Amino acid sequence: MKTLADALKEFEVLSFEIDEQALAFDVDNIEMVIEKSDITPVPKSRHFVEGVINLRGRIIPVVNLAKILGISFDEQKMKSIIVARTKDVEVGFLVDRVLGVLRITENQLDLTNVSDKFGKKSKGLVKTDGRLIIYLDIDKIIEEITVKEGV
Repeated sequence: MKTLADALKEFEVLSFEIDEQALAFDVDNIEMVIEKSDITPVPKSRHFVEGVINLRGRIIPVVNLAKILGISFDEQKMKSIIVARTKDVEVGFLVDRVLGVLRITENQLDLTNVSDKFGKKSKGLVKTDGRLIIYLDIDKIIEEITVKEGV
């Protein structure tokens, strides 16, 4: 651990492909990517949560942030799944092909995180090396995961 902390130009993150455009989640919260499909089909009940799974005496809910957010995504090339711990919530997001480690630059954060690049349902839009990508620290997306109920 650096501890001293300094500079905030580049940043490591979790990333996957999303209908031609790239997408990344603050690898800090993101635990690891898991390969699976058609999770918890009969136990349906809600709507957002596509599935769930029991493990280590704790069930985790898998949803599609790309759905909560929107993006080009539309369950077209979806295949891989992602896990993320959030305020005692082991959340999950299914994607197409997750590249994993990503060299995302984050000019957003500096004083205490601030950017409306795509703060419609997350932190915001990301861009690097003349390439388009979506980025989020699962903060607003998770917040909605819990308070989803409302209509």
